[PDB]
Amino acid sequence: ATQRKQDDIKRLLASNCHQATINLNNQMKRYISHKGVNGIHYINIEETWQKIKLAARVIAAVQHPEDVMVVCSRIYGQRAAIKFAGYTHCKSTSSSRWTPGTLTNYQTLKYEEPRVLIVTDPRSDFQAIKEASYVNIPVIALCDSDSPLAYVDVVIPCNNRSTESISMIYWMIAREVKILRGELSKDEEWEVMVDLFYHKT
Amino acid sequence: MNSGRANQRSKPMTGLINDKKEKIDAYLPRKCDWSNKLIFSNDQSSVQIAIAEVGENGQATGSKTNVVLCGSVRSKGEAHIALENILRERGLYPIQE
Amino acid sequence: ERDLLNPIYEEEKQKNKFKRLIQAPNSYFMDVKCAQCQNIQMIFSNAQSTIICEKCSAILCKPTGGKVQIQAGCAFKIKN
Amino acid sequence: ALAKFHKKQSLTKIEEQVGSALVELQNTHPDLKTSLESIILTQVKEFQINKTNKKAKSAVLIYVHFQSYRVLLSAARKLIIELEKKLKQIVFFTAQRKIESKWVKEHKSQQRPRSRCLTYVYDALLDDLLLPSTLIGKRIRARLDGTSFYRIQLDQNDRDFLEEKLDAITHIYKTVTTREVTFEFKEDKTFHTFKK
Amino acid sequence: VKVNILAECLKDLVNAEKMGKKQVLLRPVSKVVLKFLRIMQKNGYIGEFEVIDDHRSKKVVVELIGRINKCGVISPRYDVPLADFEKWTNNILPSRQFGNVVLTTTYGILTHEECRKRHTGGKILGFFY
Amino acid sequence: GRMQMKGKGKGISGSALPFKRRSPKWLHMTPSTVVDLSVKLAKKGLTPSQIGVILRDQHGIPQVRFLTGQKILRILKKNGCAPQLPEDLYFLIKKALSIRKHLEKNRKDKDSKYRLILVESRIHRLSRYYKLNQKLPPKWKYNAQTASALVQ
RNA sequence: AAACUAUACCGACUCGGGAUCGGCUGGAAUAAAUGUCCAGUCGGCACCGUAUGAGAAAUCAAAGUCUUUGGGUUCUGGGGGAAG
Ligand SMILES: [Mg+2]
Ligand SMILES: [Mg+2]
Ligand SMILES: [Mg+2]
Ligand SMILES: [Mg+2]
Ligand SMILES: [Mg+2]
Ligand SMILES: [Mg+2]
Ligand SMILES: [Mg+2]
Ligand SMILES: [Zn+2]
Repeated sequence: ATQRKQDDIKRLLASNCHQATINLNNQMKRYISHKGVNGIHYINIEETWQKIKLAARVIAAVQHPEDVMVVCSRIYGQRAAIKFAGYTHCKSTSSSRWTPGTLTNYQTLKYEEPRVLIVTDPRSDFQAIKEASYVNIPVIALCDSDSPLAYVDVVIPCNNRSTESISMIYWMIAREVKILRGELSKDEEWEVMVDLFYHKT
Repeated sequence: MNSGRANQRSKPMTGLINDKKEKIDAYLPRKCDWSNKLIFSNDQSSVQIAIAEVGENGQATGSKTNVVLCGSVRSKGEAHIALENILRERGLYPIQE
Repeated sequence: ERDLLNPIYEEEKQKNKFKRLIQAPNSYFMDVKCAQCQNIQMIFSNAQSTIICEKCSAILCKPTGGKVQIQAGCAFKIKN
Repeated sequence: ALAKFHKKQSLTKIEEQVGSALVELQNTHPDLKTSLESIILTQVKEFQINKTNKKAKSAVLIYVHFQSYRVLLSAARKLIIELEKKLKQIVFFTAQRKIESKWVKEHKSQQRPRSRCLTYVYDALLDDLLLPSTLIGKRIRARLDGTSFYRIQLDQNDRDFLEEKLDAITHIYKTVTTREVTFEFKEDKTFHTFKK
Repeated sequence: VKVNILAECLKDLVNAEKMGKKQVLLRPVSKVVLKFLRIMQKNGYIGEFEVIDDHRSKKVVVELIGRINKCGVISPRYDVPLADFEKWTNNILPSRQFGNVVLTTTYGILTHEECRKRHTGGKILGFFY
Repeated sequence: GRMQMKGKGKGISGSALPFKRRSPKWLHMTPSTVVDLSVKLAKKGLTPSQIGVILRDQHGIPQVRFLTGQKILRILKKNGCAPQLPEDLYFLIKKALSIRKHLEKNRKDKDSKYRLILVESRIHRLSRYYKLNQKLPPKWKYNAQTASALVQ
């Protein structure tokens, strides 16, 4: 608990990143702290923080950022993740329609060959993960309690339901990646509001 | 109770060696860092994750730990666990603050 | 993270008595104070049939299915 | 105090000391009267324990004749407490235990009872080495080279009594038994269904 | 009805190696099971193992890495004269180059190799590779 | 598992002995006093098992052998009150007879005929044991009429 | 008898999830009970996912732990008809 870390957990809490649906894929058993009277499943936030940083370290690791690929289906993380790709200089799946064959078929128009893949809802984005499975491509996923971890290498426990949550997760990851890349000081605050990544109605 | 796992990595891997002490083995496969299985030519799903090293200034050192995982492990959804623990034993996780 | 050799208490308590490492029982023994004559007696947790305090002959416990029903104002402590 | 021994013929300085102690006690304490009436000793061994502490600690192991055993176990706490006072060392008690050989069966009609067996007897020795307390659990470890290793789980509450004795016990056991013994303290875990 | 405790423990073992499991609880256990494990460990396959004393038979936790391709029991425990060794090493083992067939002998439990060096034989227990 | 029920018989009824072999600390009864009680109960015509239960519920004695060193029957033997026919076999025959009783009257009852077959089967099966282990006279047989007069 | 899961019996071990019938163990609400709910667990009948396990497939959590071939035990088959 530095002031930095306290700011991190405060941001995470405020964004309500720790609220999950009621199903537990048992694969998630380890990431979930509390099970409420109202059935709400509550995530340990420390795990979230840790995993965000780990992820950032995986992304810093790929030499050339365009070999990292963010994939999102839902409407919330469209905005957030396109902004993410924006600051992170990586590739975005914009069209919510992921074309079967995108990773597998060298003949497709959307054809990509990332070194690392990042998905917003393993459950929604599943086809992407399945394709990554055919290519030897590792995956960082944003993961709710209901989400399958099959073929997922880095789990960041989140609430991938809300805009607030998803957006500030992609945000925090981006900021930490910036830091690791020396595009930003470790001590310095980032002038980009989280509010950008929110999905406007 | 870690002892066997450590001793396992203690000495280097060797392909077939005849009495003239040549290496006969065409290539030395990577083995998974969790299950310790062999990494196929043909493995569709085997994966090598590189993770960056961090100086106290937040700086990447350009230094990388590579963690290899094998098809059966990712597929069973053990990956998200395996990796974490592999990072423990290498002293890189959890992340300090 | 899990170690078979150092299993977690709250877990073993949840497990069936034969499925624990030490294979330990769920029963206790209790000192029971008769409501009337105020005598102290020892009673097995799942005790079979019925118990009458030796002094005043009044009824302390009733048998069931693994529970004993402590009747009325009889106070008890587990022995351990 | 040759009355306190079964031979009575010869006693070492150490055995003179213990004998005179038990005399002093059968005289002082009405508590122990009966108990010291019934206790006869076979043997007494002395040990020197030297550790990294630089503390060289004298420790005494006294062997109660088997028929005094029940009474000994009954009097154990009081007894070790007073004897640790009467000499500047620490004390232990065991039962004098014969061991019958595996393959030399002496008489056609005698079946060597398991009560006297290398193992069972050595184990019993451990049980005596801890004597005021008891094992909560016991586990054996196989190292990679093939050395066997013992480690023993002990009641939390008895820490007071057993803390310093540990080294002495491992020295004694390594000596007589040839065994490496380790200890742990856990809480004794009772599984109760309590009704709040 | 339990026959052959070595068989229980061996199969449960192989199963857990095969499932990529990091350790095995093994119950119940015998001398023979522990000597067999002391053998596999000495020979490099399993790692460190711990024995648990429940007042009855026992339990045994086994750290495995993964090495064991298979480890079996042969039942019935046949009679294996020195003459028959060839048979059993060709029939049971993956290759000449490795793997062991363990036997009980009047000189004790041995790698078939230990038996050529001790010049004896005769009761087959199991194998591992 | 459960004997002579093929298909589904298989389940675990409880008893699990604790680890501590030493008798419990709160227990103040001398092993002698215990042997006295157990023998009193015995002479009152109780079963080694029933005696066990009584000592356990009422008297705060969890395991009698961990107190004395002698199991209950052995105590009974030394101290001379002995249950001539083993409690074990005794109950099996009591049963086989109650089935005889009910069956002589309702002769159309097939389930009870089959149950009888099973119980008698177990009785012989126990006889062999107690015979080879010298706990029963060597010529002793279970017949309807013989065993009916046999102390049951 | 298609006396049918067309699937021998005893025993281990290998995935996940709710629900169900019978015991038990705590906990909670009320209108305070042979009733509710919650969490355990033992045993039943099953089901739904899933297997980098099996199979010629249909399919199978056994029909898996089989050429990496051996836990114990009875029974049955060896192209089609002739022919029960
Ligand atoms: Mg045998
Ligand atoms: Mg059973
Ligand atoms: Mg209740
Ligand atoms: Mg077949
Ligand atoms: Mg297939
Ligand atoms: Mg199915
Ligand atoms: Mg076969
Ligand atoms: Zn009363």
